[PDB]
Amino acid sequence: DKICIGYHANNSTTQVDTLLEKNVTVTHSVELLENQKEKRFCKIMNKAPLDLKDCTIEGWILGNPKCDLLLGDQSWSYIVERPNAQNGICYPGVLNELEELKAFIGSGERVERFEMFPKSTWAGVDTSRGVTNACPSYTLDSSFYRNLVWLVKTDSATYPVIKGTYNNTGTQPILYFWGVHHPPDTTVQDNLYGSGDKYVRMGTESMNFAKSPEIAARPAVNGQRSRIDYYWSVLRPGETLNVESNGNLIAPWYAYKFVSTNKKGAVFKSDLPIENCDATCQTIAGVLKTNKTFQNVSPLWIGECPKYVKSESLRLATGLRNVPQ
Amino acid sequence: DKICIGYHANNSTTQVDTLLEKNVTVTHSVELLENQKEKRFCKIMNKAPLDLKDCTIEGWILGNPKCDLLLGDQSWSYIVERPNAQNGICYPGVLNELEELKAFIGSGERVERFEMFPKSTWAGVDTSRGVTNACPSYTLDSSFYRNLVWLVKTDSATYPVIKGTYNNTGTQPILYFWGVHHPPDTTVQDNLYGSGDKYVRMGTESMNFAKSPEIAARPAVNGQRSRIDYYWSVLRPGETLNVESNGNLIAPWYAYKFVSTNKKGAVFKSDLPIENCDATCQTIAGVLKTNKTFQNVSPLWIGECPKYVKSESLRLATGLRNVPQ
Amino acid sequence: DKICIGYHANNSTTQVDTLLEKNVTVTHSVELLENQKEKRFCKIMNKAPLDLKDCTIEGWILGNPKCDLLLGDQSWSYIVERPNAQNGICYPGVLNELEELKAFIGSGERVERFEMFPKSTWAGVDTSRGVTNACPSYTLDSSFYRNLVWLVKTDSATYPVIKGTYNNTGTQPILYFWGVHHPPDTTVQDNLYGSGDKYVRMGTESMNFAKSPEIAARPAVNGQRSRIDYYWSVLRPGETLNVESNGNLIAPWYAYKFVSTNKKGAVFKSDLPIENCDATCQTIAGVLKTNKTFQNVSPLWIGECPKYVKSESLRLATGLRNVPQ
Amino acid sequence: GIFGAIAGFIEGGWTGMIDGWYGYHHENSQGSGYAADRESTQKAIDGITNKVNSIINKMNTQFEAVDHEFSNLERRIGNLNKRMEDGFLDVWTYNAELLVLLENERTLDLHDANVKNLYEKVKSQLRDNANDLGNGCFEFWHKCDNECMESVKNGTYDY
Amino acid sequence: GIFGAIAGFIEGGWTGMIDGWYGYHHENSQGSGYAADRESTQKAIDGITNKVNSIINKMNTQFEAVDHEFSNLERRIGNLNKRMEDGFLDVWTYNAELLVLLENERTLDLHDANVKNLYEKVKSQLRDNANDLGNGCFEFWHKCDNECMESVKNGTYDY
Amino acid sequence: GIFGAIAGFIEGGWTGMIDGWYGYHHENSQGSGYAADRESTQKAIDGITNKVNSIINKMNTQFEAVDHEFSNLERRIGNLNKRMEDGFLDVWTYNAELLVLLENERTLDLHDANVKNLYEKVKSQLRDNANDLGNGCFEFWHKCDNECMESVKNGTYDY
Ligand SMILES: *[C@@H]1O[C@H](CO)[C@@H](O)[C@H](O)[C@H]1NC(C)=O
Ligand SMILES: *[C@@H]1O[C@H](CO)[C@@H](O)[C@H](O)[C@H]1NC(C)=O
Ligand SMILES: *[C@@H]1O[C@H](CO)[C@@H](O)[C@H](O)[C@H]1NC(C)=O
Ligand SMILES: *[C@@H]1O[C@H](CO)[C@@H](O)[C@H](O)[C@H]1NC(C)=O
Ligand SMILES: *[C@@H]1O[C@H](CO)[C@@H](O)[C@H](O)[C@H]1NC(C)=O
Ligand SMILES: *[C@@H]1O[C@H](CO)[C@@H](O)[C@H](O)[C@H]1NC(C)=O
Ligand SMILES: *[C@@H]1O[C@H](CO)[C@@H](O)[C@H](O)[C@H]1NC(C)=O
Repeated sequence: DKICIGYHANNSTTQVDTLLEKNVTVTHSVELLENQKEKRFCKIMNKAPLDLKDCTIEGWILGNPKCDLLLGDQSWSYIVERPNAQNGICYPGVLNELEELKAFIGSGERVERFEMFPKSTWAGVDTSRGVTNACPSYTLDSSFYRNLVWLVKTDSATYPVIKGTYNNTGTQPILYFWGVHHPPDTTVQDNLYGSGDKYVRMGTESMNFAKSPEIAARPAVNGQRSRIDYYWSVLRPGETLNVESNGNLIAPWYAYKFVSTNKKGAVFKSDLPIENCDATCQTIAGVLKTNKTFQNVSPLWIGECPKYVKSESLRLATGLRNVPQ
Repeated sequence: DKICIGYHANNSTTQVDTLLEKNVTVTHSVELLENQKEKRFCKIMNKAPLDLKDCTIEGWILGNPKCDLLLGDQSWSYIVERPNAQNGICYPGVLNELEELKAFIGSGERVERFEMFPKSTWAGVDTSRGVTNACPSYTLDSSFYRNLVWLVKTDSATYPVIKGTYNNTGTQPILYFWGVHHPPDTTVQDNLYGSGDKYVRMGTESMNFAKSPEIAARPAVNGQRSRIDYYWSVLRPGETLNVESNGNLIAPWYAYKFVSTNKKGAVFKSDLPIENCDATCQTIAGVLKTNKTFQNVSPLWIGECPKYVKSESLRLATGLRNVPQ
Repeated sequence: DKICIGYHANNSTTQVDTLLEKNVTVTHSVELLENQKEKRFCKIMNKAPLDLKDCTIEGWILGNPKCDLLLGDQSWSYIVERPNAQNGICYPGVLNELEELKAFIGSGERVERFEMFPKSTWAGVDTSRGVTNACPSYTLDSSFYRNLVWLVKTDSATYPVIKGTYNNTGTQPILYFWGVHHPPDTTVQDNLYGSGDKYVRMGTESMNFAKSPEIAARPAVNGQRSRIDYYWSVLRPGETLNVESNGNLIAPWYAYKFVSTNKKGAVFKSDLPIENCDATCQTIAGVLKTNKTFQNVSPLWIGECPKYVKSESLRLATGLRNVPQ
Repeated sequence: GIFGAIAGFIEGGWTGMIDGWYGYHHENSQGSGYAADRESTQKAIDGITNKVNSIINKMNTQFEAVDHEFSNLERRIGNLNKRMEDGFLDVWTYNAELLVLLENERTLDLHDANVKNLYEKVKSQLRDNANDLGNGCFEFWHKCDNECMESVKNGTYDY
Repeated sequence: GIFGAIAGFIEGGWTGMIDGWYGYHHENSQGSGYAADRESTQKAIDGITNKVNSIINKMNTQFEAVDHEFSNLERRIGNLNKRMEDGFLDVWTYNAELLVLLENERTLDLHDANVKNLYEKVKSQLRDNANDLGNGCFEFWHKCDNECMESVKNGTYDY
Repeated sequence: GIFGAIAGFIEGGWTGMIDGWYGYHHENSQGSGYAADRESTQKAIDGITNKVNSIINKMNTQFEAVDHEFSNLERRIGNLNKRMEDGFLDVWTYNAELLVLLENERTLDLHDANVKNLYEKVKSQLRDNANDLGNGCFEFWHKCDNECMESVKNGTYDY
């Protein structure tokens, strides 16, 4: 008679690495890292993202005529802006504090478009013929931003002082936009607004703004040697906005009641498709469906994802060294 | 007769955890983390902090009339601003580079208030009528900042060019303030400063500044439709400041000689009481008295504190596994 | 007859440390940290650095007359600025977004100096008498920057609107400069530019600029109570620049075609010598020649260097504990 | 192994034992076969389940990179954000890869020790009834039925 | 234990032994007693004191968060600062918790090993002058006074 | 040592053995001499070479500080950059110093274990021919010529 002491073995070929030795086969082990991705954008908390399509954030939020599909109310779990989106700022000029604006909208979850200043607000001026081939809704037509209005003196008299007020009695802050038009010469300036020192002026409880045109000849962009300085701001609940101008005003027309999220919002620049799926973890590189601790897909994500790491594998030994006979 | 080998045990019930097993009782162990706090503010290097009471940093350093309690010389190891300070910027407007100013003052240790520009400096203007009900003291309902003077043209003539110089022949940098007044309309502008385009201009060896009024119709704030743009700067030793303006100047009157500290520096916004204590480690959450390596009380502290950590305990086994019978 | 079991020993003097014990002699060990430096600057990728000598980056890139040794084209693997180079901004004023400019140039590899706006561009003005004793060369005590021209009204007429265009038809971005002159009083202003409101305005496809003089008396710096606001920008390939002014313009004259180098770019402030050597790893404190994994020489470097660490030694045991007898 | 058992004096492990990590192979009157010492084996299971669960739970935080854009005049802070994100990515990659390597060794060393300890708790009551071949096997001089044979694993062998 | 001693073949500990970590319980008929092996115990004490001290001083740096405030147009750099501070907080948390878990284990295995080594140091000064019960207790055939008991523990036992 | 071998029952090391880390000292009637165990020595060499290479390559990333400057009104972002850079410097310094200490320990324990296992693999090929002085040396049964000696090192001389 006799009795033995020994240990387990099996057909396992899966190996791990250690400090002292690499490529060690073991009986049982676990993989801690996920490397598999669904290359698509899906819903988060069963709430769909917002596709900006051929629009940049600028084109969308200013209401570029070519972006009318995005017009109105929107709700999103995150935003997807496409790398070669063509439609942003059509009428040449610079949007002031652009990057903070993007970060701000990114911190958002819903917007309600509404008319803040009907064109009737501006008396003794022309509110309908501020259109240009620089902002077509197609290619040959002449239009302008849906959320802005390009005011022009009426066909004869001068540009009177015009006034507008909005009292934000609601409980939600309002994101809105306006601008100053900068003609290329004095003759354009006078054809559009007439002679005299001109100003664009805006005031709230927590914000002051007054600026004059800076008339200079610039290179043509979309056929305009003129420029517009674009500005944005947030009229907080309770605050009230006074608008006063005697020329060169690009008035706010439509604005957005804005719902902040409480945070973790995202803006993904990506080419990936949005399909009718759901997910708990959504990266810029795709969706993760996993129980694992790590991943090497992307550091950029929305939802609850595994810790991003550049490792290609992280396999942990649980069983013993495999010594089959 | 005969002899055996073994190991220690005792009445200790204190347990530790390992990678393979949790909740293992051991004979001797040490706690590396402190979780105990004295909820109070005490002295650092025997030097008391500065309580701003119901004043914010702005109200203090601008000399808000209701902050006269803090007026004059001050020394501090750190600053305590109360969450509910009512007395800050009384006359509506924006303090430019507010956050950098705070960061700079936090880097401070002592200030000596002094008169930098007597009202006699400003010739052909009225220096006695710069008061408003937006800045009451507790003695008159209409006052103004103690460190600023609101110049108005004489009640007769127009607003002359006025000039002021301060040559900092001292050994300490000087923190000082001034402002530009922004009326709501053209007629207030003319009642206060007369006709013509107005400017406020300031220059040193290493700084030049020029601004014009930005007159626009605004909502009332503290009953005021006007605004003031507040500015600060630091006149370093050797440097000299020239001031020139033909209107809308909120002139510097009193300023602070500043002693920067090589050090730490802290500004705690907190409700905790300041008692007559001493401390080597002072956090925003309270005082620590420990020899321990770690702590989970607060990441914000002044003095020498243990590494902040989110763990609730970090107990290290020194003794053996406890196996009593 | 017998056999014994045992282990190696030797004359080794090298000790290591463990968690349990300090100063343990071992038979074989390796040092992972390098502490040895060649205190000099050498070539990187067999390309020499750029020594600015007695010039700062400002003085070099604006073309300070006392920096003419540096004038023209330059190629570099990195830049060496000397701790107190004397020649920077000679005519007192501020270079706007200076820190961004330095960072941008640091990201560079090569510049080609070229004439962007010949003096002939500016019609009806004097382009030859814009010199000052604040900017001497080593030949004339009164000169001016080589890349800028100070325009003044003619021995003759008042200061007309002047215009200039440059179309960047090249494949390289252009780094260029301009300025606004700020006289100390009105009579200087009118002697130089004549009376009337003055402006400097500049436009590209993606940039617009407009500013007016800020006439005020400042402390004297290098004999000037006047100031210049210096500006820089980058004309992208394809873009075109329009310049328009009726006074107070410090016009761009020469500019640099710029080659961004994709890599880490460095600017070392140091007094160390540049010798005719090569290197794959260059720190601010000197050259490292090692195969070692860590170093405690400097965190600032160009090339391929070991991980910087504060350790004095990191010696890892490979052999066994040494017990010779 | 550092305790010399696995792939050591016991030069291999048993395909036949499909019953656990450590165990026995008997041989006597009635026949032979495999049976695993499960209270040593899943004391190991609980311990290693424990290690893994601990590791997962200490790795249960995420550094968050951001979508944020930076203008041309924000090159410094843009690069600052880049260096920060890459910085944290590096340390988490380091910590993870290092931990795996370290823990894998220690895990094998644990199994190694477990096998060795089983060998010695058998030999220490089988004093002179058995011959230790050095094989990790014991040869009885007297003979052992199967209430003998579990009396050995049982911890119940009295003689 | 992985060395099989503590909570192993010596399955319990002595309440009676109070001035050391490892030691002895002789019993002759001069009498009885507990006495601790003070030079292996002092070696363990020194080694572990060194470990704790090493850990404490490698942990003598602090990442320092700041009171700094950020405007409404500084949301990005504000968020950068937050992610940075949280980032370092996370890694130091990880480092501390992980280290403790690992070192605690190794500390126990150290003690376990030490006990085993002491048992081994006695068994082969005494090996047929003694028998071995296997519970870690020693069986002499001779006569063992306490300068004989002191024989064994002094390390001068005369075979 | 925790395995009790190095600076233990084998209380010193042999300068005479210049041929490897672990080995033998025979003594016969042809002569005496030192010779090292080329297969335990080479596995240890392979393992430790791997450890060092593994460590080297897991440390083969660098956090990159920058020359970037900050104006008087950029005190906050300047301090952010400093705290970040100092932060990563701190965590990497810790990581390097801690790892070194931990691994030096483990390396020594590894060598110790290697010695102990060789002692027992010789010990369990011959145990009652010759009997152990406790030394880690054996005085033999027999006259052991010299491939009577490497006989043993062969792992194959049959008793
Ligand atoms: C480990 O095994 C893989 C097989 O997948 C082989 O390609 C690799 O070279 C091995 N590693 C080393 C260090 O030899
Ligand atoms: C806004 O409306 C409320 C009442 O609806 C009023 O109390 C408040 O004064 C208004 N604000 C302005 C600036 O008109
Ligand atoms: C620049 O030159 C190209 C031809 O090289 C021309 O097509 C383009 O219109 C020019 N741009 C301007 C603004 O003149
Ligand atoms: C460890 O002990 C605590 C109480 O002393 C208990 O609540 C806890 O659940 C135990 N740990 C585990 C893993 O069960
Ligand atoms: C270690 O040895 C060095 C000798 O170079 C000595 O200076 C140091 O004080 C020693 N430290 C300890 C803790 O033994
Ligand atoms: C300031 O005063 C010192 C002498 O007290 C003088 O040397 C210096 O030039 C003065 N600066 C100005 C701007 O007047
Ligand atoms: C040993 O196993 C036998 C099987 O015959 C069982 O009857 C008995 O209770 C066990 N004894 C112990 C102490 O485990």
